[PDB]
Amino acid sequence: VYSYTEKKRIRKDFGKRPQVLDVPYLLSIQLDSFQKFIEQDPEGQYGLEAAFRSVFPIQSYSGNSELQYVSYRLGEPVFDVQECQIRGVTYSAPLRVKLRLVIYEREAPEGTVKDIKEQEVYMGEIPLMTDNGTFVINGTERVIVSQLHRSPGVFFDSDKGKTHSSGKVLYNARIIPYRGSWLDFEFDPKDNLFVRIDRRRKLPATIILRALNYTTEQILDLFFEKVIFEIRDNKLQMELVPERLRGETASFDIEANGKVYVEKGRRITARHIRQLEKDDVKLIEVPVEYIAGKVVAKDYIDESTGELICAANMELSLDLLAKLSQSGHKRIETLFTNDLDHGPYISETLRVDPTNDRLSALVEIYRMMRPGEPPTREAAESLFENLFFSEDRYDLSAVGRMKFNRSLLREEIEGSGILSKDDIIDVMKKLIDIRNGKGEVDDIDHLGNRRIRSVGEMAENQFRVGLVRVERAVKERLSLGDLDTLMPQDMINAKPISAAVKEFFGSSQLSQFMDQNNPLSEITHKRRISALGPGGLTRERAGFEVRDVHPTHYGRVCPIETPEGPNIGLINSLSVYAQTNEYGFLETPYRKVTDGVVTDEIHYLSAIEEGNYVIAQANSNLDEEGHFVEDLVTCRSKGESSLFSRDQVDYMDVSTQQVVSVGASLIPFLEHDDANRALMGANMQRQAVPTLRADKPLVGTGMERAVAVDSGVTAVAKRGGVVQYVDASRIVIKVNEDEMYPGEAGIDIYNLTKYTRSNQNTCINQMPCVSLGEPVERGDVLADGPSTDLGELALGQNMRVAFMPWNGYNFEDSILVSERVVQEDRFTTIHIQELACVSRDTKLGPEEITADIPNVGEAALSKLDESGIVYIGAEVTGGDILVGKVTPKGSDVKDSSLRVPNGVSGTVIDVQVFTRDGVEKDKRALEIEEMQLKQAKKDLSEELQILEAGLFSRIRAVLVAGGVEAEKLDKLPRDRWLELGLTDEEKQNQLEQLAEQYDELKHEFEKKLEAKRRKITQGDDLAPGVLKIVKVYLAVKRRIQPGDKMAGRHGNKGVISKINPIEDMPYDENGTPVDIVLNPLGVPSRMNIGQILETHLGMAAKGIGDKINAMLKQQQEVAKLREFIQRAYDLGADVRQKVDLSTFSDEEVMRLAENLRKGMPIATPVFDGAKEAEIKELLKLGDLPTSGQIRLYDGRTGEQFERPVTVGYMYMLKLNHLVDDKMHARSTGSYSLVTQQPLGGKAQFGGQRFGEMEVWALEAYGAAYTLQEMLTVKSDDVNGRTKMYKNIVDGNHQMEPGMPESFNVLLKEIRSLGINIELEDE
Amino acid sequence: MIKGKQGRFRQNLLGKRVDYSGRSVITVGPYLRLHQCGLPKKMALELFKPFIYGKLELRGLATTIKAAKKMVEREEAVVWDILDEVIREHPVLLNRAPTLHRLGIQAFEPVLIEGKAIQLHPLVCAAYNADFDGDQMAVHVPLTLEAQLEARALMMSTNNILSPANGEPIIVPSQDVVLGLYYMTRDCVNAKGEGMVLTGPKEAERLYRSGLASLHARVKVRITEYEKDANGELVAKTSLKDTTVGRAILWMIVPKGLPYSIVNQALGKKAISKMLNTCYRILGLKPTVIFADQIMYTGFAYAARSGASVGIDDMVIPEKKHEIISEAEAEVAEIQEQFQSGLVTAGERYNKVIDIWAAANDRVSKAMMDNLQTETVINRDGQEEKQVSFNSIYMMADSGARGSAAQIRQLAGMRGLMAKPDGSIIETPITANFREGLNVLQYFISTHGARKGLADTALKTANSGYLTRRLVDVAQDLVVTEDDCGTHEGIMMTPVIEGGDVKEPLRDRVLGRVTAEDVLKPGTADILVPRNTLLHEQWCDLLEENSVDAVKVRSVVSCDTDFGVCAHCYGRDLARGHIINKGEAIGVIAAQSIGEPGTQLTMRSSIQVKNKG
DNA sequence: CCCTGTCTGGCGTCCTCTCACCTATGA
DNA sequence: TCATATTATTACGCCAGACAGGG
Ligand SMILES: [Zn+2]
Repeated sequence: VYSYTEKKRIRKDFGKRPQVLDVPYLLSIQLDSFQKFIEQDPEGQYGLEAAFRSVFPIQSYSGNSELQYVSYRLGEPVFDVQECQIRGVTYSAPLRVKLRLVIYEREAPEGTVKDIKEQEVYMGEIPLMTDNGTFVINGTERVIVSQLHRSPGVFFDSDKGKTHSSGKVLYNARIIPYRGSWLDFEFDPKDNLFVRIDRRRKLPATIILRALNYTTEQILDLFFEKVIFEIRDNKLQMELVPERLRGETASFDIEANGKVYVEKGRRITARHIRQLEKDDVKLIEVPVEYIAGKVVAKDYIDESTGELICAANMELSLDLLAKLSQSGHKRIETLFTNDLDHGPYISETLRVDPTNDRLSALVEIYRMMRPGEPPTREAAESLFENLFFSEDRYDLSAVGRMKFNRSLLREEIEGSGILSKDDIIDVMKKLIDIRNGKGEVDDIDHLGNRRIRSVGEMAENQFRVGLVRVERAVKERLSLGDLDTLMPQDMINAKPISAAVKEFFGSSQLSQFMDQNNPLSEITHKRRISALGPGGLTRERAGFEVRDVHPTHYGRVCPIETPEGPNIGLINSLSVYAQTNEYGFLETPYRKVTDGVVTDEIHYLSAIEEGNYVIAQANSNLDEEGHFVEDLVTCRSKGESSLFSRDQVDYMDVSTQQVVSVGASLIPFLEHDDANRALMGANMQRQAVPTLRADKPLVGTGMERAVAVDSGVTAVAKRGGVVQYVDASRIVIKVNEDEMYPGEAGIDIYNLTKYTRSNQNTCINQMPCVSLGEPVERGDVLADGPSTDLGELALGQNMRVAFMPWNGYNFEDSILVSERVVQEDRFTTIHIQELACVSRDTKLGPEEITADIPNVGEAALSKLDESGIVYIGAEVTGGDILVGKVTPKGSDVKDSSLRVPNGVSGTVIDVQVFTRDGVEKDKRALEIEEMQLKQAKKDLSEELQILEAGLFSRIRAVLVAGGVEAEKLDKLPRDRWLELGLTDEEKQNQLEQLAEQYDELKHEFEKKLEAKRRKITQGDDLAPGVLKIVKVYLAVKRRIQPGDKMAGRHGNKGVISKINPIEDMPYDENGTPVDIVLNPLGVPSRMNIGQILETHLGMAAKGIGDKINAMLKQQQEVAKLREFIQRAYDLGADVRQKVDLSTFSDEEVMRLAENLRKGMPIATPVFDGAKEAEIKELLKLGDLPTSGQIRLYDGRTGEQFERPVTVGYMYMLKLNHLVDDKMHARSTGSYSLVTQQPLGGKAQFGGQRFGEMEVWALEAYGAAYTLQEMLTVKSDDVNGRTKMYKNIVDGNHQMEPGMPESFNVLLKEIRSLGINIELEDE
Repeated sequence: MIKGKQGRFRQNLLGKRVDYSGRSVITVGPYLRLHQCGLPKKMALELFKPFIYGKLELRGLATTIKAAKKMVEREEAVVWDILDEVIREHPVLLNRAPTLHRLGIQAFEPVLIEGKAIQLHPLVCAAYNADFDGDQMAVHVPLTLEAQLEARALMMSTNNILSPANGEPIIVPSQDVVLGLYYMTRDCVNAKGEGMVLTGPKEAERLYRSGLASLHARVKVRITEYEKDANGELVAKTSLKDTTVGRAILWMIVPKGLPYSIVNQALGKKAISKMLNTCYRILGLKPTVIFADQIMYTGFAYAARSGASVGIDDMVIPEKKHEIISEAEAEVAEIQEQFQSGLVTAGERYNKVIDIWAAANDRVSKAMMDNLQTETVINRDGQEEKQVSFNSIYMMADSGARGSAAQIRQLAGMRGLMAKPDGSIIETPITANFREGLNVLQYFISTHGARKGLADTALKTANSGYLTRRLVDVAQDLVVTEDDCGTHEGIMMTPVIEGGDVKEPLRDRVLGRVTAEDVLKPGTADILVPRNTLLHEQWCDLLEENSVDAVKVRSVVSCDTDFGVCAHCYGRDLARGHIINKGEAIGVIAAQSIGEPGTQLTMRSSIQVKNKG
């Protein structure tokens, strides 16, 4: 079964693997994020409720008043989106917050407040999101791009080689909070442990332990295990668990139980450890040279004399043993400092530490953090207890606590946001374990360690900044609060929240201007994952590995769609199937594989889960049950693509598109292209201009439908049904009854956006693709947008291309084009330019909008009215006048009248004017006022009458259970109608019900039309300051010409060189010329062989189209057409499509065959595409030669090209790098102010920067005079250039050079220091 | 305001913005002669406004300057003749935007273009590194009269036919024209007109055009080659060469002095480069300019007549490829069955797997290379006989137009063992080429390997440019300022030998450098060359005949000149045949010639004899 | 007193094109 | 409108060059 615009032109779909999961809605990142930001979500997470439950209730410092929260709301926007783009306002909503002030008496923590007050106060306006994922910030339509940043939680990084210049590795460990202070631990090459906070000075790390109220003995209890020396019969024996001897040299005689176990000299092996454990060896008598290097663990004091023997962490000598042995401390605890495993890093750090107690530790930390200003007990304790341990200024989020517990192998995943003692101690323990050998480092490119911020998270963080500023303001006003004479807007202020949130949505590194020239380009700028932005890395610094593709990108980030240039691999684009995790990570679908049978259930994984499992490949042959048909299958285990068994796998890839994105999965035959040319192909495919006549890629991938629907450029039907099709203004859809609400009778009226300006000066235009009285279903398309054709996606157009050298005109990458391409207007794109004119009151009175243009004669008053301004429409070019806008006293008049820029033509399509309340002459301003005034009422009544007509009929329709008397129901016409009684049995109050409808309709229409006139009757609506505001919309129509840039989908760039006549083209023996000749020499080097298979398969597609065009032109009854269409849709191997063609009612075969006579469209999906034998077999169904190559004659000489050439249909696109936006020349005009050199650019009429390497190139020749005029006369020296212009126009090519002006600018800037630079003797 | 990249030195005093300048997108226009370029009419009327004003005021059509500015603002019918009379002999400086060496600013004569795109002669593109994928160039106008003469006499595009970094010609025919020549001068074992005899090259082209022979059909012709064996006198020798039809047609374009054996071979790209080089060394500059143009015209014309496409059938899969892959799969199966039983170590396993996949890759490449280089087997009057193939991708590879062994290898044979960004190789290769489909994992490993290359170029270019900057600012001063420093010291140029076969011969190192003391002939105490002779090609051939050991030659670092380098201790001019002139800045051309290849460079037991002596 | 980690400064590609956005305060 | 005058983030990579520390 198919929908009704699916039976229009059903694309022949190759593809063997049955898809199990359909493509998700391609704009779901932006929409789900911003729907999380604004939503009334009780339990607080996440959203605006999290912000209000963090900041509220505010209580002042015992001020006995506590403003609390109830509920918030967003009212209607005062401007809908279209008039918002026209006017220039933000597309925002007012944020109505209920606030409840309660005020206490004296001594009321528990006492009832003395008075309350509560109001729906107004703070800020937040910009809402348009239904397509965009904002409208100041008239322009902008997009917030999702950031990719390091997750909160601990990271163990190495930096193995570069420091110390000695090959010794370090190991640092960064505890990155979501909000607050950064804490880093790091080794130094003396093997000492150092802490630093916020990249400040370096403190030896155990001072932070001494800041957490840990004595030295507790620290040594933590990071070291005790070795027990017992004072015994002789020589102070040792408890020895045999694990501690692993891998060391036996220094002494190892004997016990009257038996010599291990002698001196040999290393202790694990067999000797087994001997000591089997022989149960713990207590052995040591020599005195064994204890002479060890370190004591805890303190010991001489008991009788009452003083100290040794401090904790002290190495031992023999006389120290003579001190402690004679006192009476029988147990001696020593620190086991294994040189292999258990290193003495904490102990040597304690030897570096200049502190001894907690208080000096806090004083040293306070002198680190805030220097100069003294370190007192209260100040240092408040500093360190609010560094990490308070809920205000340090907060690992839920993501941070999950990563923090996961990297430390904790059991739980939810905990408190602040740190604790045990967390810092665990980070130090894991860092020490990594130094010892056990456990390993983390990498930063691993996408399980890399979170995504999106629109709702970033706007929520900015909103929380605004709320903490307004709570500091509320704490300010409340302690100065006098009661009861204030209500909660003398306390609260709508200014900082609105200021912060407009600061983010206006001027941020991620709220950026939408690339809008294409439905692809909109939908792939909204799905963008940037590494840049605040808190992330920069373009000009880093690096090599963060610009590189890591094995966790499989199915999360597109490997091949990243922009070439200064930021490669920072501006990654998101994959097709990849959602976003609850915590913000990238989870991608996989198919759960319990046993041999691959189950059709899906299950989402992130990169910290994808490593543990074994995940199959998308294309591994499985037949009729899910069993892998091989006994071994290529999978990947832990980022390593390897071959595993038939029955080990736990997951399989869902579909074979899922590695790449929606820009580079529209490229058919992707798997045959090179990676570089697929990158250049996707990046150019974003840049296509919408042509005037949209044309359906013959070789597509089938993802055109989802991109053209999911990007909101087409008018997808909301509720299904039929159609009324007024359409000149709007599509009117009558709704079928099942999808139709009981009240609100209701028919859907779709607004078509006709010719208007895009963000890239292209033309966004919608055209209805459904006729009158034609069924449509829910989700079906109704109006084709820019670059769409019946709901598909038509960026460029499909043309007949020959691969051959043709007389040098396609030399390096150039492209030689027939005249049949430029006669048919099949690339003639439409550009629209907005031009503003304002008459601001700079000085010496205000400027004026009058045609009475001066000095200039009967060449001003022409394309305008008698009162000034361009008169609309017209064939305006360059140097014309659009808006007469000149002042007197500025015989002292001038010409600021905004004219048409140099080189452009066009037609004035629209003139907008919300000017300084006065623009009118004696009456046009109020003349049109009456026109709109009468317009509103007309439609207002019309619509009511339209429904009235439908209701009147409905009244009679229902008039059967309560008066069906046809001759007794046609009484009053426009007066009343139904007048019958009923009583009970069946409910027929319908008449009464519909009576209310009409009654309310007229009653509401009056009010509806009452406000209409009110709105109509007005000067105009805009902001203040600016006075004369005249915007004129030209529309140039640019065709194609030698110098434009065209390109296919594979990376084959080209500058169209010669626009040949039709005759000189290479025609085949049938007679048709070829349209575009490309060059075969690009194909062996640039290894993008996919354009040839697109060429052959498009040739086969148009072969079927020519065959259907013959069978339908030379008209046959529909049996032969349905037989040939059925053969065309069966065609070859096992596919997914076949068709159910004998259910197309003998007319939907014919409408399909009317829409196929330009070529049968073929879906070649991304990595499961059409094989070559099917291309040959499809070329045999059409009557074309199997090789793909036709013999071609030459249009010049009439004689055959030897060795037959390739002709086919490639889908070639026109990129928006047009040659009459690049052509520029300058002889003489205006310059800058500071310098005497020419200005730069094209919009400024400026000259070429003759840069540094061109000066070196002229020095490389003997061009001393060319360089002398190149930097003195042509550029800078003012006397030289005026003398040169007069010398040229006299006929004397001679320069009088002088000295450059910018060098005298250099002399004054150097001399304006204390520097006396001069110019010496003659 | 002083320091930095955007101070006054680097932004307003060393580089300035410039009037009488323009900029637009380039395109080909192959009808041009190589001293002229196409320049649009709109840019031409804007750049030449004062010359047009002066011309209009000379005729007497107008009076005041205003009238002339209204005339060209309206663009009447008479200013286009004025424009063709200000263009005619007035060169312009075309400039591609990343100018690295001095061949990136060249002066042309304009030919006016209906259009909006600069038409640029194709051979000159290999100097600018200019393809036509959206490039842009700037035009500058030499205003004064000394600058017009410097554009014609120093910077003209006919004057830059040798790269200043070496002796190699920079107007080498790039890509379409070598395919047209390689298809033209070739042969096949049977065609129309096999083994017929022709009375000249004129009727060879007449037999090709009328339709009686083929472009490659072996034939005895009678050609008259002019060998100039006397002292400046050209002696005619006429003979019958067993050659083809295409070699005679290409002999109609060769100038007089070159011998016929320069076209008798198959003419790839190295052969056409040394054809233009021998023409420049024998017949000088003007026949080499006109012969470079005639090469380009006949290459484009017969490449158009060739119809040399590319198809899907042209990439011939080896029939032996699948059995090679199965033998490699059996070998990795044996190694992993030893790995389950623990007989071998892990590093030796990884080394054995990379070794057998390298061996299988080389065998697949040899299978496809035999299957492409001699696939054509056509009979002539009897049994079969083999020849080199006319496969399209093989002529695009063998001609040296575009393609190598590696790229044609990746389109037919397996595309090797791609490496992960860890730097170590991946033990499971990409056994599928591009004609067969890559599946998902293989394309992802390919994207590892290609993203690393794009990141390397886009970060390598900054270090390459900063290296050229440091080099031209250490050089910056050094000007050829004498004619002889009057010394006897100079470095000892030997051929360099690393331990393999002799890498760079002495004729590459002592070509065009003036000897320090007089080289003794290797026999005994003979004055073979004198002590201040420039060693051009004739002297270097008389050095190679006598097998001279090593030459003590004068080097720039031994020059005794205070504040500059004398003219003998530099050497040959390198883009001029003679010695360096008194004046020509050699520090800047040297710094550009070292730093300009900075892009092409990368960024990131006992002795066994080989020969017998 | 001669090695030495450690800290501080100083580099990091040319040319071009499009767009938007610009200090608070205040009797 | 016309004088008043500066604070609560961190996440480059060498590579010279100068400086306090210590055998
Ligand atoms: Zn010298």
